Amino acid sequence: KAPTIIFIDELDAIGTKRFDSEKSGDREVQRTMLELLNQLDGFSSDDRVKVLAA
Amino acid sequence: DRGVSTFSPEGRLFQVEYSLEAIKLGSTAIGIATKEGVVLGVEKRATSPLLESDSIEKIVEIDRHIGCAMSGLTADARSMIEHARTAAVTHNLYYDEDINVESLTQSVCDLALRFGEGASGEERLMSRPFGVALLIAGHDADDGYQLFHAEPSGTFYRYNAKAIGSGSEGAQAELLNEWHSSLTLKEAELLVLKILKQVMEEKLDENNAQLSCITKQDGFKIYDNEKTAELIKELKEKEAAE
Amino acid sequence: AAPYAAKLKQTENDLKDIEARIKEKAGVKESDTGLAPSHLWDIMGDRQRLGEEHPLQVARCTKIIKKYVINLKQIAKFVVGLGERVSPTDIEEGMRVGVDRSKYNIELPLPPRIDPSVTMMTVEEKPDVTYSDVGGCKDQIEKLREVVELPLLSPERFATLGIDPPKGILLYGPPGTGKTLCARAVANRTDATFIRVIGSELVQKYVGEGARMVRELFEMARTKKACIIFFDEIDAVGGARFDDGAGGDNEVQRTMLELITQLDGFDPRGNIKVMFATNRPNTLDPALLRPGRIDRKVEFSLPDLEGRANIFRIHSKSMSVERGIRWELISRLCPNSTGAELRSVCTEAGMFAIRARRKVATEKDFLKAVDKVISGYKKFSSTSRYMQYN
Amino acid sequence: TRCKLKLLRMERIKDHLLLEEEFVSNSEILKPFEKKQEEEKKQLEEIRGNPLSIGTLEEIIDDDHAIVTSPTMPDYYVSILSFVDKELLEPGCSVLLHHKTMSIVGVLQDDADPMVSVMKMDKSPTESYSDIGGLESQIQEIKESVELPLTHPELYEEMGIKPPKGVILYGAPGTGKTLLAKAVANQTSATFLRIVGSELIQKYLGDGPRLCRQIFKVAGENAPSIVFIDEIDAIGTKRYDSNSGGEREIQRTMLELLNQLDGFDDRGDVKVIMATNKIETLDPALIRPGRIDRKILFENPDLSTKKKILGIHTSKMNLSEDVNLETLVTTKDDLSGADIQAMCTEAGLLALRERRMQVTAEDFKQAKERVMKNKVEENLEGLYL
Ligand SMILES: Nc1ncnc2c1ncn2[C@@H]1O[C@H](COP(=O)(O)OP(=O)(O)OP(=O)(O)O)[C@@H](O)[C@H]1O
Ligand SMILES: Nc1ncnc2c1ncn2[C@@H]1O[C@H](COP(=O)(O)OP(=O)(O)OP(=O)(O)O)[C@@H](O)[C@H]1O
Ligand SMILES: [Mg+2]
Ligand SMILES: [Mg+2]
Repeated sequence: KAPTIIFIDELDAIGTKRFDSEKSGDREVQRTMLELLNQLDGFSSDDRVKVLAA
Repeated sequence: DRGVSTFSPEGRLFQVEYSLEAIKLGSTAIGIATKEGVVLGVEKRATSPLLESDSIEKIVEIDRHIGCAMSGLTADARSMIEHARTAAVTHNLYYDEDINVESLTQSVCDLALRFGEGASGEERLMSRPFGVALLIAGHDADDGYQLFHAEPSGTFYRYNAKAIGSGSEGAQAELLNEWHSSLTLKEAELLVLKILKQVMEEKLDENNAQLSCITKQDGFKIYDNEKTAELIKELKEKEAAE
Repeated sequence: AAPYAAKLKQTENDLKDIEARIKEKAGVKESDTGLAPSHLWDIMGDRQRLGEEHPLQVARCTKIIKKYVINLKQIAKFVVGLGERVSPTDIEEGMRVGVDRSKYNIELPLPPRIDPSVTMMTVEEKPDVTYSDVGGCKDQIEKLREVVELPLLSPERFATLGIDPPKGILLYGPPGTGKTLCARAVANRTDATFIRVIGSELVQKYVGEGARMVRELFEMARTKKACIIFFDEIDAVGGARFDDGAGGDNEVQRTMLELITQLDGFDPRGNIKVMFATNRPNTLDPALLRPGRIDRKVEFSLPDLEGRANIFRIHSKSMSVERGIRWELISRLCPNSTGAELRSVCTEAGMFAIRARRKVATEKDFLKAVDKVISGYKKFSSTSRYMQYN
Repeated sequence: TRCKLKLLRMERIKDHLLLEEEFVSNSEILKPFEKKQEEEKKQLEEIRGNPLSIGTLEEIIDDDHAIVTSPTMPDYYVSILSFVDKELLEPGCSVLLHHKTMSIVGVLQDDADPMVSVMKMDKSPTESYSDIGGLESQIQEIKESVELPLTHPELYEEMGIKPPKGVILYGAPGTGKTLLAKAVANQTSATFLRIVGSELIQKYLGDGPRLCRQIFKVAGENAPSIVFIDEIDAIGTKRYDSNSGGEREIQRTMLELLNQLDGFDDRGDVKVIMATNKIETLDPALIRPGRIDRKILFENPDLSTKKKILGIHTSKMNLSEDVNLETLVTTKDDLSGADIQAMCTEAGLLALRERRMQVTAEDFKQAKERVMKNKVEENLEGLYL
């Protein structure tokens, strides 16, 4: 449907600075933050997806 | 540990809030100031029938026209009574004249301020406290009978009447009704006992109560334990007419 | 001794010999529900039980392709089609449907999500605390009646003004005043569905496990009209905004963020009234206590000396009492006392009437009883510390 | 001697006769049964056959359908038919399905759990009140709120007002708290549940809150009940790491302990009994009186109460004229009751080492030296500060 707007209400669910952690469930959460940064890199057909985030 | 130094981000020195609790624990102290004789009466709270009633002192003489009643820990007060006694006599060497009542309060309030860290050679000879109130009562030419309320805060106000101690809340609400501007000495003395009876743990007797006034001719004078037993007896007659 | 030793050896063998033969025989002896009407049911239920009406293997749609794509719950994907006469509006996204046991074809659609079931055991069925039960005739009890009860019973009066009716209300204070005693009262009188949650029921080890719960509870309350969702004990999952940098506050703060994004919502709440019973507004979060979701907030006060003279009329009229017990007299003697402690003078004069051997609780058993419960339950300040500020 | 055996023979002439009579009338004497019991058993069995596949009920629909889930996995939209009551159907319940066309042929299934084994007790203590005798009036406040509204409904309707709830036991150790509880559960003979407060903290996180919501659903069912939380102080230190304890695990246990005992839930009858030796760490939302009514205060007994206490323990031991029972009590100067009990277990341990089978005046005055040396070796004050 590109271009289209993904509106993220809150961003503190995955937006933890903490991903050097010592025995916590931050090892599962941080895995959906890094799959973000890969699905935000340029590979075209994503040059046209935007983002709002609150 | 909280500092004495630190602030509570409300804006408050934690320690002052905790001091003003210690007043309320200690025993009841009423004062009613009229235009004809300040009456101070306190509850002794004798803790065993073995202990002798009259050794306990909570009405204390500062000089021969400034009498004072204390509520809270009586120990904390031992230092602050002595400081006040000296200063009032110092003034009487220095100007041959009665210390103002207001002025004496200020010097007590100044020592109260002290509790500081005690940085460099500076003399703050306390590190803590002064969890006690005073009902500093007096008479002078400048203003008639007065009465002043000291705090451990370093904060004082004049008051037409003020209660403090355990039954302060109850005594306060009866005072806002009963206090007036036409009271006599003889009516105020009987009225103090009536408000002191309600918040006394025990039955009103003179073996757990002590009364005093300061009146223009006499000066300070604490009453006889015989006089007080008689004023107890007369309260119940007027009440039993009703 | 010896004549009786030979009788202690029999008592040991004999009490266990008996015991085994009696419990196997008794059994459940063939007792199965149904009883006397289920014999007429046997005529009706034998021609339907053989029909394939059942089973319909329950599935769930993953994609309507403008035909339909279901995903079985075994993981194996199939394309199915319409049934005997189902409308094409029934088939919706993420809805469960039952499909023919053999060659898969939608017979009967079925309601959504099989995660609701931990959310239907939280709903209570009319409490028995009535609405006059609560102490005093305070103006604070009418504020509970002006945020929840009144705009749902008459939405005619809040339509003429034009105002958005206030939907929230916070109940906070020292214990013993009844935060849960007035939220039960209002669940009896309003006859609007009450949905109690325990805020410390959500926590598990598997993160965002309380994310699932919070979602589905929020939908279940959206479907029924006029509801009230009463979150008690939200000091856990309702803490301050902080970031330790090393702990496990990361699981805890998930369930709060999911609680935040539904409340305000893309699609506003649809006749949901919000109650919070908290002990303290002091650690509670800055995004929940921010005022569009709380609306009007009434702290329930320690009863005054007139508020305890009122309350003392609920507990002393129900006891058997001699005539002339001035309710002002026992309220004075008492110091500053909650109403949960002013209920315990009746109960301690009731246990002293039994000791004294009296059929009547009098004005003598209440004067003694005051002295015992005021001393006793006053001494020792639980922890006598607390603080943890600086 | 004879008293016991007359009654034991009296119940083994009852058990014998009743079993022979009740076996013969299920296999020979059939007239109110006979035809009508042979037809009903034949109809229900034929109609559902076997094997019957047990399922678990996720939800009911009121038009006579259900969504059941096998525990293997494949879900099913089954029919409610014939020889079934909907009074017992409800979430979590175990139903029987027919292994071909699954129709709910009935509910009779309840399958016990090893998580409802640990909570429920099988015990019947071998001591009853007056083996605790002394501190006499401290069990005569726990009998005014546990035993007495069950026994006489009359007196608590006659005064009116709501009845008491609960108690806390706290005070000096060696004051018998654990046997005091073990006595108020044996007298009443109500369903006594028993949990230590240290099982509520586990390595698993958030498993606390699920475990004590379980405890109270079991308790509500068997009501009237007594719950012993023995050692609720233990929740104050026991922890395995800093997040399996710490503010996190301790707040989860409070919150839970708060809901079970008073909440919206509108709990049925759970009396709660707590053993403890920490009052100044408890929730201030429990020592709120009006959950928990009269709290019980225990101190070291005095010299005449310790004369009643040493007479319960010394009848056990062999008795002689030599024995000086009164002089072990006098010398001890407000010493607890857990020592008095460690001295009579120490008198027969010295007695066995000799292989002399009389307990006399010599064995008790020797056993008091060993009991005063362990508690006094641990006092390393020596020269009094
Ligand atoms: N205002 C009142 N009038 C009459 N009774 C009251 C009132 N407040 C409390 N009570 C009595 O005290 C009992 C217990 O109080 P309750 O458990 O409601 O306290 P709470 O306010 O929910 O405190 P917390 O939730 O922090 O423990 C009630 O069941 C009721 O009998
Ligand atoms: N006042 C008493 N009267 C009769 N027996 C007593 C008394 N005090 C202690 N005992 C005996 O001492 C035994 C040991 O007591 P128990 O282990 O139950 O004490 P406790 O106070 O519960 O200990 P803890 O302080 O470790 O919680 C009891 O089981 C009991 O028989
Ligand atoms: Mg509550
Ligand atoms: Mg114990």
